[PDB]
Amino acid sequence: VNNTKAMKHALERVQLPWKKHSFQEHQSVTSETNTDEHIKDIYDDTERELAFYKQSLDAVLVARDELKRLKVPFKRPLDYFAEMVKSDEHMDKIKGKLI
Amino acid sequence: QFMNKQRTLLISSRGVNYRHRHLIQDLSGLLPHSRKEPKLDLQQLNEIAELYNCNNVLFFEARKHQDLYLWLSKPPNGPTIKFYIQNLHTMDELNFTGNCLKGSRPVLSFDQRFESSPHYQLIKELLVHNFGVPPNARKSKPFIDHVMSFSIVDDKIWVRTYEISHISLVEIGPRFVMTVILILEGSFGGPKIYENKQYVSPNVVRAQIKQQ
Repeated sequence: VNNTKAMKHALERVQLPWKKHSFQEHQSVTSETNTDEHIKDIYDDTERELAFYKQSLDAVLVARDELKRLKVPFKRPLDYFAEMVKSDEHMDKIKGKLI
Repeated sequence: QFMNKQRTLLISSRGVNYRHRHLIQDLSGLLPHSRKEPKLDLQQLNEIAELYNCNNVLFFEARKHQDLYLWLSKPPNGPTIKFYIQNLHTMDELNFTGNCLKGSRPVLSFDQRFESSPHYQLIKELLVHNFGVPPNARKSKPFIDHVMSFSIVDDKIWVRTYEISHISLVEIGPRFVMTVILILEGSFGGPKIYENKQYVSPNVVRAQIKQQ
């Protein structure tokens, strides 16, 4: 029932020391604003997805600027073919295309 | 090498839905550091994680063939988060036209709200270890393909998965909503150091709807 002292100790035991190392270790970006404005109605679909979208895309531009500075290849090449999470037949059928 | 090393035990109880099974499969593809094991008291998950040498557990608990809970822990000393998962939509589904590399390392986007209270700050760190992909794990792939986002709306954690286009975004799935139920000191044991007073079980909710 909100033992803040123990959750504080749990965080310190368990967190990795990210400041002593490079952004590539974690690739995580925390937003500055609460993503709580951008939503006038918690129960409107298109409103909250837009906020989610915004928070994520802001995190991606930040992440690309940092991985560029670190010389870590970023964008998936159009001609790099590795196993994807969905098949190409699945993608083509979802778009109603001829395979 | 790198400082961030993670191996996550990915395991479920008996009784998971078809929809539940799909999410497990989605996370297994999205997390090359996960190790999917045969199905599973809950203290016995510390031994199983030591068998497969995992320092995290993602345990999906299904009840009544419809309610899905996620238990996230650090075996064998803890802590443990218990979440109630709702609004589940797997990457299977019609309106998700994003695709990404199986095993590429995602960007993680966190709401500023995660820095707002001690229980959110502990969850944030734990989600990074589990839903981030460690550099440069066995079965991981190069290039940055997609983002997994976490946002706090009506004190629930809303999770989305987006493919990075070129730069715009297109949703992959899966998609779901977690609400924190409790936090245990230990790993499926020890005292509760957090309880959500706003959480109510879906079995009570289903009953109060019958009562009309």
